[PDB]
Amino acid sequence: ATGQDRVVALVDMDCFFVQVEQRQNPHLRNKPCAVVQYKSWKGGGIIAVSYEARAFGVTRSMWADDAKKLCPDLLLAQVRESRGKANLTKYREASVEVMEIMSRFAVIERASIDEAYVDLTSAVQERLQKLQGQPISADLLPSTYIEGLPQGPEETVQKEGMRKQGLFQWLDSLQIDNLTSPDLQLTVGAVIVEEMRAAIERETGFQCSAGISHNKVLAKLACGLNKPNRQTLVSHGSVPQLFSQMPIRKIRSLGGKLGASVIEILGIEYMGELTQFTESQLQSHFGEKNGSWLYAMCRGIEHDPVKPRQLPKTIGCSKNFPGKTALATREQVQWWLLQLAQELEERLTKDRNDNDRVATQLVVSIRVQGDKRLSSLRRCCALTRYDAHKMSHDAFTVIKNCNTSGIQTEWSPPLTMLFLCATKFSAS
DNA sequence: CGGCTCACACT
DNA sequence: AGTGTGAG
Ligand SMILES: Nc1ccn([C@H]2C[C@H](O)[C@@H](COP(=O)(O)NP(=O)(O)OP(=O)(O)O)O2)c(=O)n1
Ligand SMILES: [Mg+2]
Ligand SMILES: [Mg+2]
Repeated sequence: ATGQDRVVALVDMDCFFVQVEQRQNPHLRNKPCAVVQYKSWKGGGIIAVSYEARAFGVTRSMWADDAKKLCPDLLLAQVRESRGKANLTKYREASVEVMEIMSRFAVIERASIDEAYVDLTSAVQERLQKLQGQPISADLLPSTYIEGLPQGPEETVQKEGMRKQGLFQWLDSLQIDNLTSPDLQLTVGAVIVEEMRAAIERETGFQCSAGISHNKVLAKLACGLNKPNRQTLVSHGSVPQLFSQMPIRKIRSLGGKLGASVIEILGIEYMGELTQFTESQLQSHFGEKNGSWLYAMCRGIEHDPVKPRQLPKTIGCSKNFPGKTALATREQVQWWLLQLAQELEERLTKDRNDNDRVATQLVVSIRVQGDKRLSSLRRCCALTRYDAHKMSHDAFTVIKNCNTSGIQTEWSPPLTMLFLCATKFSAS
């Protein structure tokens, strides 16, 4: 079991929110640009950054005023604001454009607003059959990188030169006659991804990057290797060298506490080092599921299927009221619950029309001042009507007990966060 | 005051 | 049903 059974691709839009703004606002194109929200506080928080802007060191989770210091000419596009909160509708709609195009080629799993996993196994089989021993031209893979290539013995000075040489080595090595071979399958998968990315760009004007491999983790990792506007094929064989110097945190789901735990407990830095441990050893340290996943993953093997899901399982609205802005009155809490409910209602109504389904559960989450937990309390009630007033009213009923204060016209402790989430969808 | 938004494991 | 982790 070499985990070479599937052909999986992860496609991620390059600086997605920026591209959406750049398409709509042509003046932003091919310039250091960022997308920000909530301009009032420090010029707004940057949530997307063009590659021209990244050259100046501008990053996500950076204040616009600070970004300006690094990049004086940085152009900014503001996230739409509705009812006192950021509205992401344009980006969701832009996302739908991309997802629908991708869906034409194969079943997709919407991993995020700007990326999706594709299981191309079946599509590859069909493509392999359509061409009988047809040699795969380099022209079919104009933006493809083969990780780990070129290897061995002035063209390579340029990145395009390196890409070509690597591709040539790979293609020269490829034997068409073996329809079964995983490398061949990955290659054909890459050809389809080229087509998928060309279609996306032609039809949306959005550029994207892609990773092609035998699983989701490798595909996602591969995608990031040659961003932007490029796709990378990571073969099973490329894994040992790739993982040998690959920081553990870089593997998906290893970015947080578990990753640090793996590093600290095992005293290792790289993904490859995990191979020297028995599955039982890994299981003992990190649990049954994690241990087995780690044992297989460090060998480039993962079995997490590409879920056939294009739609979010939940629709959520929330707002932060940090520090001084915390809501300390009942009226204040009710008004904000209403604003969140109103946006939620609009999105829910659209969802029902577009997707033939209804949310049956309303989830309410709040944060009181002095908690470092993202959520202080979680509570749920039935969502029976797509009405903002009822939903906000119900949400308030569910969380009204949290209010310590006797006066009751005041709210204590003050709420630093309000969250409304529609869940438990059903067909209709 | 890196904000808003999802998915999912564990209990 | 609720809490926490991880991600984008
Ligand atoms: N913390 C984050 C991460 C992403 N996003 C949004 C903005 C991003 O443009 C979009 C996609 O996330 P992302 O793929 O990780 N980064 P982005 O697409 O902007 O650039 P790339 O590095 O992928 O090329 O989700 C966000 O709002 N908050
Ligand atoms: Mg992206
Ligand atoms: Mg992404």
